[PDB]
Amino acid sequence: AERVAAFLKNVWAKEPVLVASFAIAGLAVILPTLSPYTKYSLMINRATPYNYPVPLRDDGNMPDVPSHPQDPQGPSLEWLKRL
Amino acid sequence: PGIVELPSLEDLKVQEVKVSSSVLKAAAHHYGAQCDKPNKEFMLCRWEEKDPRRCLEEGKLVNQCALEFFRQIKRHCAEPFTEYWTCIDYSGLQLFRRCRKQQAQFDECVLDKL
Amino acid sequence: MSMVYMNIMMAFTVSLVGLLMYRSHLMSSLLCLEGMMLSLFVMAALTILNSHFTLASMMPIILLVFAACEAALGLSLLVMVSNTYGTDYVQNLNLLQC
Amino acid sequence: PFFDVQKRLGVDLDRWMTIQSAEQPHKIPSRCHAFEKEWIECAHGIGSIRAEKECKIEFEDFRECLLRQKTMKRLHAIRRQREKLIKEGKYTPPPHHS
Amino acid sequence: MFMINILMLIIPILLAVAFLTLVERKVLGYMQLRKGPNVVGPYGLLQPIADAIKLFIKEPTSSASMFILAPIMALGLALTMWIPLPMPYPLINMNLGVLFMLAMSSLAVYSILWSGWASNSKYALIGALRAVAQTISYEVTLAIILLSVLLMSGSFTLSTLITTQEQMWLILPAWPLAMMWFISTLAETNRAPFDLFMAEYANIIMMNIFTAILFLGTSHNPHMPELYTINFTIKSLLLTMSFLWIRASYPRFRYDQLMHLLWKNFLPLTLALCMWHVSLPILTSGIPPQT
Amino acid sequence: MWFEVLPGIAVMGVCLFIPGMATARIHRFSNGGKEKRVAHYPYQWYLMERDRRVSGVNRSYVSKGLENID
Amino acid sequence: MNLMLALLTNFTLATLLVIIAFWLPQLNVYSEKTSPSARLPFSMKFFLVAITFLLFDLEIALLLPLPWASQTANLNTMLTMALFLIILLAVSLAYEWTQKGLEWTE
Amino acid sequence: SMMKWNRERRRLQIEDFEARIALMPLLQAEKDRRVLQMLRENLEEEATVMKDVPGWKVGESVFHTTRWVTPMMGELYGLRASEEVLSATYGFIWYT
Amino acid sequence: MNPIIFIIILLTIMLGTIIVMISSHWLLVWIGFEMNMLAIIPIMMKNHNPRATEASTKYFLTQSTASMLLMMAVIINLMFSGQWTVMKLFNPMASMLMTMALAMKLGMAPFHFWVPEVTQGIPLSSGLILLTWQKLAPMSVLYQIFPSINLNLILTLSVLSILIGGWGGLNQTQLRKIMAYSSIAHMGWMTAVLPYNPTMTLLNLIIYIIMTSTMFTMFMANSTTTTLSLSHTWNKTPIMTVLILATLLSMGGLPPLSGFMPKWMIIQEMTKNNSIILPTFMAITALLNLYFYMRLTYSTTLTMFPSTNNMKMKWQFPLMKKMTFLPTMVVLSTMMLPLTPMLSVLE
Amino acid sequence: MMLYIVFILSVIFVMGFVGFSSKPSPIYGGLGLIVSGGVGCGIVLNFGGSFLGLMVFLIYLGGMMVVFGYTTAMATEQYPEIWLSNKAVLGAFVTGLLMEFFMVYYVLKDKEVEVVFEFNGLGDWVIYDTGDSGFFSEEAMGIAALYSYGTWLVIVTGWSLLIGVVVIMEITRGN
Ligand SMILES: CCCCCCCCCCCCCCCCCC(=O)OC[C@H](COP(=O)(O)OCCN)OC(=O)CCCCCCCCCCCCCCCCC
Ligand SMILES: CCCCCCCCCCCCCCCCCC(=O)OC[C@H](COP(=O)(O)OCCN)OC(=O)CCCCCCCCCCCCCCCCC
Repeated sequence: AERVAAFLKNVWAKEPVLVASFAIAGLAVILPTLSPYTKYSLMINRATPYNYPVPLRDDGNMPDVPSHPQDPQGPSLEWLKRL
Repeated sequence: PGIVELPSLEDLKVQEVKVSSSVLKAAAHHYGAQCDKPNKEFMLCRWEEKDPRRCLEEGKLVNQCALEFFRQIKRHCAEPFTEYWTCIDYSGLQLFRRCRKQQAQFDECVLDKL
Repeated sequence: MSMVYMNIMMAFTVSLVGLLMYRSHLMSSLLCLEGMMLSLFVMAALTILNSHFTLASMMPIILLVFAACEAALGLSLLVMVSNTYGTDYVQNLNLLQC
Repeated sequence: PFFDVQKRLGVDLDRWMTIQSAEQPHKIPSRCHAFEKEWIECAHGIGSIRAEKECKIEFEDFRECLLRQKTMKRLHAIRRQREKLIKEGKYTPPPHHS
Repeated sequence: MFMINILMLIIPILLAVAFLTLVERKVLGYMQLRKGPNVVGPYGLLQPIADAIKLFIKEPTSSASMFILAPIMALGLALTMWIPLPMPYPLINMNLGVLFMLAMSSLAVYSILWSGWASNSKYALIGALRAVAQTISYEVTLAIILLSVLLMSGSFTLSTLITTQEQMWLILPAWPLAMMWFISTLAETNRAPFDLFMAEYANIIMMNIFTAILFLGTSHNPHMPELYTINFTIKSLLLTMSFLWIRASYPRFRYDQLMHLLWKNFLPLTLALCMWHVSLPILTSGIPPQT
Repeated sequence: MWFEVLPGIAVMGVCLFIPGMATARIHRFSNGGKEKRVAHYPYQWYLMERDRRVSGVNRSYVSKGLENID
Repeated sequence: MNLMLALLTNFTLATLLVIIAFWLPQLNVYSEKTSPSARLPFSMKFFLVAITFLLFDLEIALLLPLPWASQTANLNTMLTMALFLIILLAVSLAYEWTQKGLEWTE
Repeated sequence: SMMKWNRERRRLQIEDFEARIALMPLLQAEKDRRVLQMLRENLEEEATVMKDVPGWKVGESVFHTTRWVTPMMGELYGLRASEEVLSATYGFIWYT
Repeated sequence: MNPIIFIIILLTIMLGTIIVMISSHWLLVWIGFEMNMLAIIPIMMKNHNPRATEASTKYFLTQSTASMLLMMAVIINLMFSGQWTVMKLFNPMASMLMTMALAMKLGMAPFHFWVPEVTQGIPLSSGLILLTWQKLAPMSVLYQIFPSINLNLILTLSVLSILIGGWGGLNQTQLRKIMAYSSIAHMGWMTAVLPYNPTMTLLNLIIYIIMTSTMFTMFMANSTTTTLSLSHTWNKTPIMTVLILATLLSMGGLPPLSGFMPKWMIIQEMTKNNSIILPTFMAITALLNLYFYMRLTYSTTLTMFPSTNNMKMKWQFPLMKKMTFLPTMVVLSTMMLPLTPMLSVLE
Repeated sequence: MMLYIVFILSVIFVMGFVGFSSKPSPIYGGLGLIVSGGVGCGIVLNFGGSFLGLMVFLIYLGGMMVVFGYTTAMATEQYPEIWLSNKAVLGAFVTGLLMEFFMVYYVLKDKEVEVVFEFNGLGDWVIYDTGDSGFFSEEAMGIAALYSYGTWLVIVTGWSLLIGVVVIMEITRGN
């Protein structure tokens, strides 16, 4: 509208410090939801191994669990190197 | 209550891996790919059994695979490895990223001789 | 129990008696109320840290925030008492006897 | 709880921190995890009146891990006896232990 | 060997503070079109010695104890602030070095309270209470600003700020924070235009050393640690010189105005930028490592 | 002139330079000419405590390599 | 030990430099110099400023673990609770601001 | 720039953590042999010191369960030099 | 207060209590008490006078002492059980500390001295919250820890409270003093039956709140705070004197009024456990409460005290106070005895 | 002797408590609480609580006790009293130190004392843990869990602090 651009133009003239603060805080709240890279933050936190990776007893029907750390099976960090 | 069972000193003996922590750090990546099988059996034992006594044999094979690993290096790649872990040992944090050249020389050495 | 507990429990008791045995300054009693909190902070932190109860590690912090928030309220009352009488003496707060 | 809202709504407000055998950050265990795990599993569902007699053994073991009173008593006896023989020169610590 | 190290830290600090007084008087003089000390020793280099001797032989309270505690607390805590500083290696390597400095800096407000209390003058006391209110008010923005910076660093370790700025100074991503930090240090050290002696001037150097580390990180080469020290020293010296520069060029604030400068400008903006810097690493996928 | 202010700055610059220079040189003098080992976490302390035992002289900054293997 | 040694030196050196500074002057033996309720009064504004500092300082302690909190896999909850704490830190200030708690006119 | 550098630092930490994971089995095995050896050593001097005490059983547990319990610092270093106990107890906390 | 702020402060008083009632964690119980105390201090000061400040300070010191003992009992319990669940405590010293902390928070004798003074020092509306809503949170904790409470301690406190409350009220002419001592005496009944049947502790809590709210609501309608000012009521609102008589007779436990119901059910629960002496002593001692209630009815409803000339000017104006739920409250306070079996809804 | 640093630190903890509990002028009262607070942080540090110990300095000492001394200076006598110059203040100090010294004597001599609870005087180190080589601080991970696990704790703690501000402005307005 135009009743609002005159409001914003008034605070920008009388209280520039607060207009900046309310602009930065809105960006902080909003941008994380709209960013396509927020998913990589969860993955990178999930990819960091703090504990020992305890192996699974190989009963005989665990096809996708690798037998060796260098085997093709299991999750990979290929996206992390390119990212 | 019963008597806490303890294996005697004779059973606890084994040849140690008497190399410093920076030597282990420098070989750690190759070490984890060469000695994975005995290493993972020991750790499966420990988590399953929850008892250091019930996994004393498996822990001796960890040393045996580790000692053999360090002889493979001492027979073919001693100098590139000595030059590499001496760079790691200098840093207070033992950082990998400070010794990428010496790490490289060590990698072609093992990828050709082993 | 361990030996250090003897003194942390001794300190809570000391500040409890100090709290219940007033003198004149109302400020001197609020400090006894904060010595009690300090002892309970240390007692809790030793228990939680020694037992490795990880998620309880934040209990001492919460206990420290709320008790300080309480002390802020207590000091405010002391200041309002000081306004009415010019001193924080506890013997001036005896109107409600009748 | 007086009003068991959490179970009705299926929302966890504070149960995550009530015991130390629960899920911890980075799967960090507490020092008495196995002892508390047993006592809870022994005592579960039977009521506290029953659990005061049918889980007594587990609860003693958990209380021994928690405060380690009996372990310290056994250690003081050995320390007391050992130093006595050192006082009378009957015993000498080995190469190690010295 | 450690005792030498602690001595090799304290004594240079006292000498540096002694000759900071000289630099202050000459730098202010030349900005005022005069010279400053150039008679006591060549180029005035003996002026600090003359002042010191004269001060300690000059002829010299409500609470005798507090009149002794106040100088010790300020002097003891001013020196303690230097023990974790990576220059490039700290004297005491702490995992919570940043947190340690906020804690010790907070205790500095006690000497102000005790010295005012021990004076015995009602007038002296209220002057101390005004100084205590200024300090704690501006400790709020120091803590929040510092927290916003540490979200790009990843820990409380002071040597990790060296690694954080391996490619680029934090002043570029955080210049709005560096601005409010720099003013807050002046207010925290009660320097002009917020002035409404050994320990005082030791803090001034230490806060500017801490500023160089926080915002103007110097590259460290482990094989040549001395280069970091030289570059590090130059950055802190110029930051300290800018305190002198600022003092010469401005009038003083009123007391209510500097309270308003924080409670109504820095804090509202410092809060928003804290929100911004919590969100930014998450949305950009640039969260720093925890170790 | 302004450059007559430099000598005072030179004395400050040297003074603030010594603490860092002394610490770095003392650390290497006390650690066989290497950086002082940093142990912020138990894992680093554990490796530092193992280095002390392995060294054979009770000093964690003496390193042992393949010359101890056989 | 190192930290305790450093603190002991710092506060021992301060103590020495303080006592001798109290005693070196009496070397001169200067001539004797003949120089023969409970509220200041205090203003409620200088009390509120201290209390507002305390309450904001408490809410800062809640934020200090933020650098470590960003390392969790539950980042959506962490971010929501972090922005919640800072916003209520702003809400408190806005209440102070609009009720003249931040004034100095009497 | 901060984003690019911080990503690179996360990758280095993953490599740093992975070197530890490769070495944890070997350190875990030696830790087990040191704990049991220390416990076995303590049991011997317990037998000698407490031989003459009537009613004593050597190596008796204080627990009803026959499960393995991690010993506390008192059980391991309960008969050793104060220098070794001090380093094992407070060494990490007092370092730097 | 600004009305919006007043509402928020009241909802924080309620929020703190609810946090205690829904929490399964001891820290959240402590937090609820801390939050609750924080928000109630404002409404006690809201008229700003030396008496309101003295009441708020005496309240703050008493409640703060109780919370530190509660936290101390919570930490001792953690040391001996390694858990935080709100349930029976696992150490007798923890139980003594918690029981005394809750006794102090309730104002039970001998931790009673603050109740008459703090209540007299605040407004009637604030006093209503102090003597009614404030009992819920401590009571709901006693409800859950009772299997570990020391019987001699809980019964010792209860008997002391029934004596102190009964005797203290005999010497009072201030309505807020009378209500405070009535509150102390009634707390003694709720904790006497707690070791035997916690349900009858809730029954007596509910009915005591309903009758206490009715009294305060009726005192607030005419702004009467002394015995003699209440004795003018017959000459302004004659209806109010009848309701005051009925409620006071109900609080006395006289059949067939609702206040007889809790005392009836507690005597039944105590004799089932072969407690004959204690309920007999308790019931007789409660006659003290009936006496200084009966005194109030004499000067209010059963006689006509002298009036004043200026009372004629009041006849021309109507009551404008809200008197919320007063018609419902007075009918629950007097006519509920026939529905006594409905107490099972609290099981 | 350093092996009982935690016990020695806790003895000074109690002496500082006897300090302000005997209740001298509220200015030495605040000095004793500062010394105990600092000594109390030392105990927490030696148990692995680096962050908890530093939160004591930053918040308790540099926040709460600063406001105490500030408030004390604005409304309390202004003139202190020579510590122990008053009979009651001195009588309680000696009484406390006598019981503090008697507890210390019987626990160290007998390696055990019994007051309400049973206390064992073998040392504090004997209960320390003998197993950890994780590459993180457990304290920090526990505290950092507040934002993930403790959504409910943060909400109520945040509300109480906001309400504290609102409450404290009402209390002091005077109308
Ligand atoms: C917007 C999100 C999307 C972003 C995209 C970009 C768009 C930007 C648009 C932003 C528009 C915001 C407009 C807000 C203007 C501020 C309101 C105002 O006019 O306040 C004026 C008033 C002045 O006060 P004063 O100077 O003392 O009195 C007058 C003397 N002549 O002061 C007052 O009335 C008192 C108010 C004080 C409280 C304001 C500051 C909040 C507290 C600090 C936290 C700052 C961060 C914000 C937190 C909110 C949640 C995010
Ligand atoms: C339900 C099952 C259980 C059964 C138990 C019995 C329950 C009954 C009590 C429940 C509550 C109901 C209260 C009844 C109120 C009666 C009010 C009334 O009848 O009028 C009072 C009268 C009116 O006064 P006025 O304002 O002048 O109106 C005149 C009209 N133009 O005002 C006057 O004129 C002044 C009266 C003088 C004072 C007389 C005192 C005696 C009153 C006796 C009635 C109260 C008895 C309560 C005890 C129960 C009895 C068993």
